[PDB]
Parts: sequence; structure tokens; C-alpha cells
Amino acid sequence: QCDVPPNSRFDCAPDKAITQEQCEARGCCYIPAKQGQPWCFFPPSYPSYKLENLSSSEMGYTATLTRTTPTFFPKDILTLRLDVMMETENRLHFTIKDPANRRYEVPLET
Amino acid sequence: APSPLYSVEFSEEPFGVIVHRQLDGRVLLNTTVAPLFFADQFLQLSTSLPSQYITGLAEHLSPLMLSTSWTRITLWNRDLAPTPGANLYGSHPFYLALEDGGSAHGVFLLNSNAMDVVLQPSPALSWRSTGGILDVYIFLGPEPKSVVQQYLDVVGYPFMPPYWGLGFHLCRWGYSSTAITRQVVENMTRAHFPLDVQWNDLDYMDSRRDFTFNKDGFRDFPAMVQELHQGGRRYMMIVDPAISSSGPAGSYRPYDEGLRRGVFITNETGQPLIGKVWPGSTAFPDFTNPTALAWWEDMVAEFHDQVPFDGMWIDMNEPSNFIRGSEDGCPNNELENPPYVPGVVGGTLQAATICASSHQFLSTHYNLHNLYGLTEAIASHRALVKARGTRPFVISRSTFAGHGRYAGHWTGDVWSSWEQLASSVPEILQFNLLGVPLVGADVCGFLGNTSEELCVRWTQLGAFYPFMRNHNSLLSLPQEPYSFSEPAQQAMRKALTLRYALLPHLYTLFHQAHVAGETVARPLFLEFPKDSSTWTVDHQLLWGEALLITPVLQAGKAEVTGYFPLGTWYDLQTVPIEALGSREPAIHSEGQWVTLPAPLDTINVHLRAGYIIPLQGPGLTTTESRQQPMALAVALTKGGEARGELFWDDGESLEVLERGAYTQVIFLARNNTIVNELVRVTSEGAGLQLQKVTVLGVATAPQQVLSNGVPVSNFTYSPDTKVLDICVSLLMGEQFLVSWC
Ligand SMILES: *[C@@H]1O[C@H](CO)[C@@H](O[C@@H]2O[C@H](CO)[C@@H](O[C@@H]3O[C@H](CO)[C@@H](O)[C@H](O)[C@@H]3O)[C@H](O)[C@H]2NC(C)=O)[C@H](O)[C@H]1NC(C)=O
Ligand SMILES: *[C@@H]1O[C@H](CO[C@@H]2O[C@@H](C)[C@@H](O)[C@@H](O)[C@@H]2O)[C@@H](O[C@@H]2O[C@H](CO)[C@@H](O)[C@H](O)[C@H]2NC(C)=O)[C@H](O)[C@H]1NC(C)=O
Ligand SMILES: *[C@H]1[C@H](O)[C@@H](O)[C@H](O)[C@@H](CO)[C@@H]1NCCCCCCCCn1cc(CCCCN)nn1
Ligand SMILES: *[C@@H]1O[C@H](CO)[C@@H](O[C@@H]2O[C@H](CO)[C@@H](O)[C@H](O)[C@H]2NC(C)=O)[C@H](O)[C@H]1NC(C)=O
Ligand SMILES: *[C@@H]1O[C@H](CO)[C@@H](O[C@@H]2O[C@H](CO)[C@@H](O)[C@H](O)[C@H]2NC(C)=O)[C@H](O)[C@H]1NC(C)=O
Ligand SMILES: *[C@@H]1O[C@H](CO)[C@@H](O)[C@H](O)[C@H]1NC(C)=O
Ligand SMILES: [Cl-]
Ligand SMILES: [Cl-]
Ligand SMILES: [Cl-]
Ligand SMILES: [Cl-]
Ligand SMILES: [Cl-]
Ligand SMILES: [Cl-]
Ligand SMILES: [Cl-]
Ligand SMILES: [Cl-]
Ligand SMILES: [Cl-]
Ligand SMILES: [Cl-]
Repeated sequence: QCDVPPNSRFDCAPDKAITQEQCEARGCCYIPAKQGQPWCFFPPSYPSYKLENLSSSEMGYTATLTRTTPTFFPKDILTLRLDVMMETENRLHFTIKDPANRRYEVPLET
Repeated sequence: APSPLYSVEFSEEPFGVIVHRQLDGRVLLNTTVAPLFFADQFLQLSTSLPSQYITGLAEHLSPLMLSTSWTRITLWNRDLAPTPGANLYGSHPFYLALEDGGSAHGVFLLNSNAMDVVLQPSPALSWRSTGGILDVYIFLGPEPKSVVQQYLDVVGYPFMPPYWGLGFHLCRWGYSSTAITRQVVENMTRAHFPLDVQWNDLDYMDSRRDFTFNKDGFRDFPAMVQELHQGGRRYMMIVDPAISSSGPAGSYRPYDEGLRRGVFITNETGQPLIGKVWPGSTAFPDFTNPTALAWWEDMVAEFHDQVPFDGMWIDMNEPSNFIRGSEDGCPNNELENPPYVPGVVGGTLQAATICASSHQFLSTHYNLHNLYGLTEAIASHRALVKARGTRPFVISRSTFAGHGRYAGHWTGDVWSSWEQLASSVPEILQFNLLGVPLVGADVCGFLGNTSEELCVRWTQLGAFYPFMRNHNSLLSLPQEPYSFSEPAQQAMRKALTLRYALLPHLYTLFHQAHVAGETVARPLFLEFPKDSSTWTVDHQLLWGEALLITPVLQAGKAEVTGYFPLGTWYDLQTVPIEALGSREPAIHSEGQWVTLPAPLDTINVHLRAGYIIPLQGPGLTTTESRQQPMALAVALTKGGEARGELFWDDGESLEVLERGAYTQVIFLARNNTIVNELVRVTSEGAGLQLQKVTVLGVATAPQQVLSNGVPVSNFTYSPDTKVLDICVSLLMGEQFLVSWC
């Protein structure tokens, strides 16, 4: 579960200085670097979102994403909508949004 | 065969998007590598990268190719003199990733929130944003040039500058009267230095306020600018975003009218947020408010009725604040004190700017901060179109993705140091990849005192910046070209002469940027991606496909070592150029490093075999140079072939391409002949005279040279250099045939 090559470790404490005990309580792996590389990092089993109800559209795909276990950040959005748009032969476009609330989007012309 | 270049699949648990290149099966994106985080103020999406080679994520002082050794890149627009490891004036959440063999793809995260991008050596990347949504574009290329074009199809093709904007610009903080400003033009002219655009910094203002001029040093400001126009020059001046809030009510129209129309960013109680900048207490226009755009258009048009300036230099538009947040501090809320603070200088989103929870028309400043500069550039582009009725010229410090559709950029408060001269090449190349081709650094440097040797090398390299301005800080020693020793002046005058001769070519490169999303200044890897030796080259640049520039970037050097991709590269010193004032001819490369002589009076420039460059005769302004006869430089392949083009219009009108108000000509060399192909001929370009054709790589002396079947008045052949120089009397707009045998 914690046998992750050093260069492939993703930081499980990007927010604060963490102790081993606090790292393990988040469900993360604690392995000091040998001399940067994060000491606290995600095991492959760290809770993410699950894909559900993947559906085909004329433009591409839509799905629901569901998180069952909260993260260490406040106000996780536990239900997300995925939209995948095959716009041109050279351009792929996907969005992940909160289907229950309009969130800020950068103004952009079509 | 009809199919996308990409294939897409999904991991169910944990969730991930997987994007393959169809042609070779290469995994370009794989978000399964790390958990998806999506909280109100924290988004994280990770991917594998296909190689250790990645560029983009401006604005930072770094090599063109970013370090994957546990690097944290912060996007939060900030007023800071360029220095490594810091968030600087702009934010461009786009990368281009190279793939083994020379294919590439691009990724754009359309998100304007404060963010960290973390690169690790697996190799992998994590986007960490403080708000908004995940809105991701993948561009399949496969050529690096095609990735850039595909990105610019989404964010906008670069704007077409006026021809005069490609001339030399001269500015300093400290030209404290119209008498002094006029002496700069007189001193440049007397020493035969081209100068298209005279600038002023904040010296012109009355008590440091926008849309005023003082009645001491600048009493006759309107007359000074009218006189520049009579001599064939243009005028630029600084405009800051912040508006003095302290003056008596009714005494300062920009504030009085701004208040009436509700144009300003507001605070929790609904009043204008008050910061501190040059005037003292100031309000900040909200350029997301349609009414603020109307007010800005009115202020610019009214000021232009007093002083007919030709463009706007928008500085301090991060927005920059001399104090933290506001005169009244910032409230304690989750926008001012968010659960994840990216690696910003000062450790707070408020440092050197305004409160994050302040109110704009579209959203909070928290969400819109990284667009502030861009929204001011859009407002100013529109204001200048309405005030002048010709192409706008906006140069902006702060930028976001899509900036290049509206304005240009300069790299800010760079030190007068050899390190910052060297660092300017990667930064100018990076902004070209990001669709901001009208970019440059302050020639000779801004902060501190330049040296004569540094200012010679900086002018040599700076003559190849698409935007070329010498600008200088208030407390610095003078660095105008006429302020140096005679030998230094000769070297600087040669650099400006060569840039002016190449302006028809540089203008055609901007035309290709504007119509096809091409780069103007481009790294060697964009042109020769299948040669992996080019991937780490960022101290050389190309203009387009054909002109390779290898500058000296260190003190005390009389040579430089540069990379030459496989091919023949002709020394541009073998092409004759006329100047108003006072070595192998060809490199045959297999793809190798070559040491070149580079004495102080020299910058190495080579022309790629198979290309034709249009050139124009000399002038101290583009008003003069544009009336001169033209010349061609024809670089033959071993097989006797070459191709080039010329785009010509009136140099400043709007809607030229839509109205067809241009001339476009292709030049072709084949079998000891040069011809033109007329793509479009109109009244603009009809009178263009071709008086000189220089052919490089002519292996044997010709016995006859003909123009339209008749022996030419004169030609010279140099057996040492293999150059054929031909005098002709032709018109770019009428079919000709030049031949030799
Ligand atoms: C929102 O912005 C407004 C400005 O548009 C802020 O108004 C400022 O409010 C402070 C007090 O909270 C005023 O300071 C006071 O000045 C008077 C006399 O000048 C002095 O007697 C008091 O002791 C105090 O220093 C300040 O004058 C006023 N500024 C202006 C230009 O009117 C307001 O505080 C801001 N609201 C928040 C919540 O930040
Ligand atoms: C995944 O989808 C199922 C089915 O949803 C239905 O069919 C879809 C195509 C769409 O048209 C929906 O509007 C339909 O409701 C969801 O399971 C259903 O959940 C609803 C509401 O709780 C319930 O009334 C139904 O009985 C369920 N139907 C079945 C067949 O189980 C499911 O909730 C979706 N999953 C997620 C995580 O959103
Ligand atoms: C923008 C650009 O970068 C340059 O090219 C221009 O030449 C500059 C002038 O227009 C410009 N940057 C100017 C930066 C000025 C730095 C001032 C530092 C402020 C420190 N300060 C002020 C205060 C009190 C508020 C006083 C309000 N007048 N406290 N600390
Ligand atoms: C995308 O990345 C994921 C996660 O790194 C890869 O999935 C892992 O592959 C390893 C090695 O084959 C397996 O032993 C693990 O069980 C996989 N993890 C998960 C969560 O499935 C996956 O191979 C990558 N996909 C592609 C096509 O490269
Ligand atoms: C323009 O050039 C003139 C002439 O060189 C400069 O005026 C001289 O400046 C020196 C200082 O280095 C004075 O001691 C001399 O008295 C000046 N000579 C004359 C003839 O007036 C002038 O400073 C230059 N102006 C600018 C703005 O560069
Ligand atoms: C620039 O030169 C001036 C004049 O000698 C001097 O006062 C100033 O300190 C110099 N600045 C730097 C950074 O060396
Ligand atoms: Cl510990
Ligand atoms: Cl915790
Ligand atoms: Cl919570
Ligand atoms: Cl690298
Ligand atoms: Cl291919
Ligand atoms: Cl709204
Ligand atoms: Cl919002
Ligand atoms: Cl090599
Ligand atoms: Cl080397
Ligand atoms: Cl003719």
C-alpha cells in the first residue's frame, strides 16, 4: 500500500507541516526522503471520486463523479458532473462542475 | 482517414481521464495517477507527462523548458521585479509537452483563480486551484507549431500591430519637461538613430494623476505631440489604472464621473475600495463592469482631444497597491484567509494588491484578480479604436491567457545585468508560444546602471525583440544610444539599421501570427522538433522559419557557440544593407554546435537555405522607410530552390483583411530564375519598387543576368562568398522573371 517509487509520490500534506501520526490519520503514507519529494503521500487506495452513469452524447460523454470519504479540505463537493466534448480532430475538451450550483467560470468567447 | 488524433478512456475507481495519441498509442493525459480533489476553495487534478520536456505556465523567470525536479509554479499576478521562484505580473495556465520523436500536445486549464502547478520527475504535473471549475482543453498537434495554433484557436489569434509599432521606441522615467523630451528626438536624429515612437512615463501628469498634464514642464504638451506627428513619429505615454480619490469634489472628472457611474471596485459596505498608488489615495476601476468600459472610453477620448497620443502603456495593472489590501485593511473571511494559499510572494493573496473579497461586476476579486490586466487591455483596445479610428497599440505589464488578441507585453523591471539579458531570450520565446508575439524586455535593462558593453549586446539582441523599447528607471545613468562612445554608437546604429531593413519581413511574420496563429520569435524546437538537440536551446531564437539569431549574452566574449540544425545557413553579413550613418559565408551543418566569431560590433544572424526575405531601404522613421525601394535576399538550397512572401497594407487601418485592402506576393527561385506570384494586388502595395536582388549560394560566376529577358544595368558576383548581387527596376505588384547563366 505504501510501496510507491519516490518520484511518483503525490503530496498528501500540500496545506501544512504534518507529523507522521497526522499523515497516517489522513490515510496517507509517511516515508522520509533520504536527503522536494513529499514525506507524506497518497497510497494508491486513497479515496478519490468514482465514475457512475457514463453516457454517450453526439458531442462525447457525460458522467456523475461521487466522493464517499471527505478529504482534509473543508467543503468537498461530493457530487460532480463530467462533460467530455470531442470538438475537433485536434481539440478535446472536458469540464468537471458542481451540478447543484453555478460556480465561477472565466468569461471566454466561443 | 477521418478520426480524431486522440482516443479517450476512463478509470472507474479511482476516477481518471486517459487520453492516448491514436497514431502511436502514447499516453498524453492520465488523471488516475492521483486523487481528484474538488472543494469550494481547492481543486486538484494530476496527470502523467509523456517526457521531462514541458514549456509554458507564465509568467516566471526561468529556462524555456521548466524543471520537473519538484518545482512549484505559482500563478497570481504580482508586481515584483523579475527574480526566480516568484509569481510575476501575469498568469497563463497552458503548457506544451514534447513527446519522444518530436510530436507534442498542449493542455489549457481555463481557470483564473490563484493556483500552484507542481511538476515532479516521474514525470507528472498537478494543477492546484483555489476556486472555479476544471475546464480543460487538450490540443493534439502533432507538430509543436500546430499545438500553439490550436491553443490560439481557443484564446484568440494575436492582434495585428500598426507598422510604426515595429520601429524603435525610446522612454525613461525622468524626462521631466517637453524641452527635455524634444532634445531626446533631436539627439537621436543628429546621431542618425532611427526612432519611431517617443514615450513619456508619469513625468507628464499633474500631481501624478491620469488624464492630466502639469502646466510647468509639460505646459505645451499638445504642441510637442503635434510636432512629433509633423516629423513622421508617434507618441506613447503611461496610463495607470488607479484614480485619485482625494481631490476636492468636482475638481477631478475621472474620479467625479467614475463615482457617478459606479465604475470602481467596492468593499463590504458598498463604497469604493481605497488603496495607495502614485497619486496617494486611489480607487480601482472595475473593467468587468460595462459602465466602467464606457467611462474609460470617455476619459481616453476626452484626453486624446487635448493630446493626440498614438497608444497606451498600461503599467501597475496587477492591480499594484503600495499598501496591503486597502487603507481600511481587509475583513476576516474565507476569501481573504483561504484554506490553501498558493506559494505567492508575501504568503497572502493581499500582498502588493487589493482585498480578495472586494466586489466587481462579474464576481469577487478572488476569482477575477488574474484577469485585471487583461480586462484593462480589452477596455484600452476598445477606447483607442473609438478615439483614433485606426489599429490600437496597447503595451500591458499584467497579462492572462488570450492577452495577445488585444495587446502586447514587456517583461517589466529587469535589472541592467548580463544574467537578465540572457534570461530575456527564453521569456520572449515563451510569450510567443502563449500568443503574445508583440513582446520584449527594456533594452539595456530598467533597474540599476547599464554598462557600455552590456548596452551594445542588449541593443544587438533587442533589435530582434518583436517589441523593441529602451526604457530606464528614475535613478539610473542615461542609456539612450547617443549617450555612449562613438564605437558603441556605431554598433547600436548597425543593429537599428538591420532591424529597419527587415521591417517588411517582421510585418509579414505578424500577419502570419494574426491570420494563422503562428509565432513571430520562435525557439529552434518549434521549427526542428525531430532534432532532440534543439529541445534545450533557449539562448538562440528564430524569426519565423528562416532567420537564426545567435547573440553574445556574456561580458568579455569575442565568440559565441550556437546550435545549427541540419542544413545550410548563410551569414546575413553577405547581404548588402544601406545605412544612413557610419567569417564563413555559409555554415554547412549536419546538426551540430558551431563556434562563431562575435566581436563587440557583431551579432550573428544566419539565413536558412530555401528562404527569400523582403527588405526595405533606410529611414529614421517607418514614415520614411516605407517610401524606399525594396530588395530581396534569396537563400538557395544546393538544388537551386527558395520561397518567400510579402504582406503589405497601409500599416494602420482597421479591417484590412475583411475589406481586401492589401497586397500579398510570393517569391519563388528555381532553375536559375526568380519570379513573383501575385496572390492579391491592390492600390496599397501597387507602387512598391524592387531595385535589388541578392542571391546566396550561386556556385559559379554567371556570364549573363537578365530581368524580363534583357541584360540588367549591373550585377556583381563574389567568388569568395558565392553571392550574386543584381540591380533591377521592377514592381512587386507586376509579374517579373529574373534569370542568370
Ligand atoms: C469601505 O471604503 C470606504 C472608503 O470608500 C471606507 O471609508 C473609510 O472609513 C473609515 C472608518 O472606518 C474612515 O476613517 C475615519 O476618518 C475620519 C475623518 O477623516 C476620522 O475621524 C476617523 O477617526 C477615521 O479615521 C475613512 O475616512 C473612510 N474613508 C473615506 C475616504 O471616507 C470604509 O471603512 C470601507 N469599509 C470597510 C468595511 O473597510
Ligand atoms: C445513476 O442513474 C440511475 C438511473 O437514473 C435514471 O435514468 C437516467 C438515465 C436518468 O434519466 C435519471 O433521471 C433516471 O432517474 C440512478 O438510479 C435511480 O435513482 C433515482 C433517484 O434516487 C431513483 O428514483 C431510481 O429508482 C434509480 N433507478 C435505478 C434503476 O436504480 C442513480 O442514482 C444514478 N447514480 C448517481 C450516482 O447519480
Ligand atoms: C511601472 C513600470 O514597471 C516601470 O516601467 C515604470 O517606469 C514605473 C513608473 O511609472 C512603474 N513602477 C513604479 C513603481 C513605484 C514603486 C513605489 C514603492 C511604494 C512603497 N510605499 C509607498 C507607501 C505609502 C503610500 C504612498 C502613496 N503615494 N509605503 N510604501
Ligand atoms: C494511468 O495511471 C494509472 C495509475 O497510475 C495506471 O494504473 C495502475 O497501473 C499499475 C501498473 O500497471 C497497476 O498495477 C495499478 O493497479 C494501476 N492503478 C489503478 C488505480 O488502476 C494506468 O496503467 C495508467 N494508464 C495507462 C493507460 O497508462
Ligand atoms: C542632448 O545632447 C546635448 C548635446 O550633447 C546634451 O547637452 C549637453 O549635456 C552635457 C551633460 O553631459 C552638458 O554639460 C552640456 O552643457 C550640454 N551641451 C549643450 C550643447 O547644451 C543634452 O543633455 C542631451 N539631451 C538629452 C535629453 O539627452
Ligand atoms: C548608478 O550610478 C549612480 C551615479 O554614480 C549611483 O548614484 C547609483 O548608486 C548607481 N546605482 C547602482 C545600483 O549601482
Ligand atoms: Cl514526526
Ligand atoms: Cl488534518
Ligand atoms: Cl466542511
Ligand atoms: Cl529539462
Ligand atoms: Cl504524425
Ligand atoms: Cl452579473
Ligand atoms: Cl461568482
Ligand atoms: Cl547535443
Ligand atoms: Cl555545448
Ligand atoms: Cl516595369
